[PDB]
Amino acid sequence: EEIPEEGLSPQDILSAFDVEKCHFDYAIHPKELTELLKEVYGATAINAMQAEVIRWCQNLFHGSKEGYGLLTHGGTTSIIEAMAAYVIRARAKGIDYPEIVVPETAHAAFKKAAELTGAILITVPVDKKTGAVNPNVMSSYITRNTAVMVGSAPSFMNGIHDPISELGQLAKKKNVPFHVDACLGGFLTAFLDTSSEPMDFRVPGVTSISADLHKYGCCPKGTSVCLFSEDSPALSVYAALDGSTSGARVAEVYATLSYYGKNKYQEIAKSIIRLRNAIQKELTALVEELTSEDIYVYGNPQWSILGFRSNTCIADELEKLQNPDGFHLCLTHVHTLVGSFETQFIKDLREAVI
Amino acid sequence: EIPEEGLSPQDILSAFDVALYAIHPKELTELLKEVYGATALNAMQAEVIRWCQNLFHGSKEGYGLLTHGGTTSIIEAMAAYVIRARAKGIDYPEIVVPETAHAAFKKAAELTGAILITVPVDKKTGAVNPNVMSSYITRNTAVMVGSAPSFMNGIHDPISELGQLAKKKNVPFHVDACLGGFLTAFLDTSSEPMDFRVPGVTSISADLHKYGCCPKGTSVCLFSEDSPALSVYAALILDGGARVAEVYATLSYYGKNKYQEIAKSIIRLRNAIQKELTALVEEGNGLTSEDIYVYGNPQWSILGFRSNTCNAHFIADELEKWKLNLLQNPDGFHLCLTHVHTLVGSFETQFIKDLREAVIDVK
Repeated sequence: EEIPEEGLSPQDILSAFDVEKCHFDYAIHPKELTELLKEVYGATAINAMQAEVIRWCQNLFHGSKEGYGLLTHGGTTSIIEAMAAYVIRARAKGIDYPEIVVPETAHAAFKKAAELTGAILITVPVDKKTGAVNPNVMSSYITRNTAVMVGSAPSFMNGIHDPISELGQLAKKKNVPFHVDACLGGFLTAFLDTSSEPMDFRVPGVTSISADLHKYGCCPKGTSVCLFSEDSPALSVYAALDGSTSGARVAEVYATLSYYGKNKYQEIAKSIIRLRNAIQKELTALVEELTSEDIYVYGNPQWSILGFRSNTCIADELEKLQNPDGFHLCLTHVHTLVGSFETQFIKDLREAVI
Repeated sequence: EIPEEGLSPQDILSAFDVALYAIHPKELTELLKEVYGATALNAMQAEVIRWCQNLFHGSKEGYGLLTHGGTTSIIEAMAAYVIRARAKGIDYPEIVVPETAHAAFKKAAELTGAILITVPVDKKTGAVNPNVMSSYITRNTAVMVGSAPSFMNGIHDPISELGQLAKKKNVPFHVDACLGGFLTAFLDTSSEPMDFRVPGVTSISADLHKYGCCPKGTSVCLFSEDSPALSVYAALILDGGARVAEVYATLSYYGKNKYQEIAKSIIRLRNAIQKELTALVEEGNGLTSEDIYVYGNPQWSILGFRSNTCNAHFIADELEKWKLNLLQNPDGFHLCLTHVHTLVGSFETQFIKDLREAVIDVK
């Protein structure tokens, strides 16, 4: 209830949380990584590695090194960075009350940046059949005030991405910035074959991309990256933010991306998807017997997330989501390591509806 | 450009190769090392907050934040106050600060869409006059701030009286203590309190690196129960385990006794420097306080230097023979005392004979 008036011994301290050499007398990472991180940490509590880490990420999303990116405090923050800088230009452009144009399915970290930046959040409905925003419907929402439009790739709350390449078409035609939020799916897609439908800088007029390192980059929770194009009208503002620095947190990421390697990130991604298909087949299985209507997966997801909904009545009863009530399962490396994930949770997902 | 397949640790570490400063006891660097690997990949946080609240004399029912070092903690509260300002109907919210405040505030208002209102500060006291700042408060005022102290000079603002100026005009009052926060927390300030004891104070912000001695980049932002800012958090953190851990472990390892001991030693050292410097403009032939003086009556860990015959900058540059902090606008530099300046033997006798050599050349 108070700070120890007198220091506590190291044994009694880490006893709150020894298997250790020095004598003070969810998936868990390979001990030789858990500790590789330990000794990089002890040596940072450097300029080269941040600039390198970003330029890795700028290649992960097929960007060019005339753009600009930086690290932030993880998730919402890479979204404040972009949103902030975008309404800074909008104002410096001359716009008094700029808007943020997003789909309802967008991350809750947009109302906040709007309210933070003193901006207007314009929320555009998505196709209620596919869960993806209709670019034509979004067109009915862009005026001069628009500082930036947003596409989720995918969207946190259903695992359904917007069509980035079509939204990118509408972008230039209305000549506004087009932030792609990929905080969730960024580091799962950037190791998958998105090519017939890219969601990065391979889409013309996708000035900005936000991505979170932690979940699929497998870095500790507390870092992210926000990348800007060179046509990104936001450089205007930086050329004149949020975010504070800490050298170790670069190091923990530089050491982590390197230790995993590139096609280690790939095999987790492909395994998360195989599992996603897997869960779905064991689900529509039951409907070879419970019915479509009792429970279902919303839409045709492509990645790590499976949103579940139900028109009859399941989630915090499932101990074994936003306004359309539901719950999504966010699949992850650990879900791939648990033997037979699909035919447990689904035959304990029925054990929830009953 | 990301390694095509995993590197060996041996050649990740190889890339890592693995002015004054202190070193933690090996026992502690090695403690944090172990604590890291256990938490990198709980309600200690509530504990840290609860502790920090008590270090600044607040109820457990105020609301506190662990943030990312200084400006992040400052803009966090600034945003919240400006947001409720708009939530009320002030399209143009005002942030009232003394001009000695941090440029963090200038970011914050230039980010939140607020107007920064710089209040003049007393010219050779360094502290704001409450009577002056008083007509600097309108309806459109989102929040006012008092620094404790201001980083530039080591001079703090009359928080207890700024508090009176807050209770009557009914406007949120933020105490910026990102610097002196975890030095004053361990000193006897009951005479001139600069925290939640002062009625009217709605938020304090403080950093943990420089006197809390935590690793680089954690911070506390504390709101009281009477803080209007809570309602913002009630509707919606506005900016966003291991970081919880390195703070929890560091604060625990030290404890008050070590923190208070260091704190007062830093203060005696500040007096030491001042009075060894006053005792050199001593007698003839000669040097004086026109050529270099310490500005105002600093109380804490910072000493701002000036000169009215030479140039304070060619003075600070030419004692290559110290980590000093050259200061813009009124021309000068300050020394910020930390625990490490207390470990060396009689810091003040040798810094000053370096400081005389520094002025002899410059004159």
